[PDB]
Amino acid sequence: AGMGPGDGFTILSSKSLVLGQKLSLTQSDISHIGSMRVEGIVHPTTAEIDLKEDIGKALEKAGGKEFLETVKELRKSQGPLEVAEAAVSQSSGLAAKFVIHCHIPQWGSDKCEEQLEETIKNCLSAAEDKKLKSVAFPPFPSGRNCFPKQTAAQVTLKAISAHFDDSSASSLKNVYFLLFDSESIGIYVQEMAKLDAK
Repeated sequence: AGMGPGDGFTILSSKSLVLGQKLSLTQSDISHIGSMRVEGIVHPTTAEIDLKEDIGKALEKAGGKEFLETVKELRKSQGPLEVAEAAVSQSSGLAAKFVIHCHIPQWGSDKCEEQLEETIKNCLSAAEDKKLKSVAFPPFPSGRNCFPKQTAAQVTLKAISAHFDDSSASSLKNVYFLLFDSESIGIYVQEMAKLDAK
């Protein structure tokens, strides 16, 4: 019995952290981001807050004129985004309430692993600041000389645990990792196995 948060999403494997947050690896149809029953969606992007990759295009297609307008206004009012910075836009055409845009660091840059850790912590901070109960992280960008999958998964899971160890009041109860690639899924499975969970 395959089940998950909205049509297009299936939970593959989950781990429950000591203070009760649930991390769930989720088989995902990114084109169904509009149906996703998760309150916040992370949009990994650049300083310019551009709409590339499956997530950017799915948010663009679901959002319409209202979304293009909200991103344009956010660029004017808060942009450009600094490295590891997160900024929020009210959703258009989604079950989610907000899109959490973040400027992810480039692999090979000075302390990029620590900056990825800060990025993930800033996303969680942006979600909690809207009192969101759940947040979804889409696939990490995979262009030229991008972060190795094992490193990105290790760092993200470390950041998440650390954030929740440092809070006793965060509204977030569920974190989903949206994945569809068999190798990416295996990597998250291997990395989650090492956590203090269930």
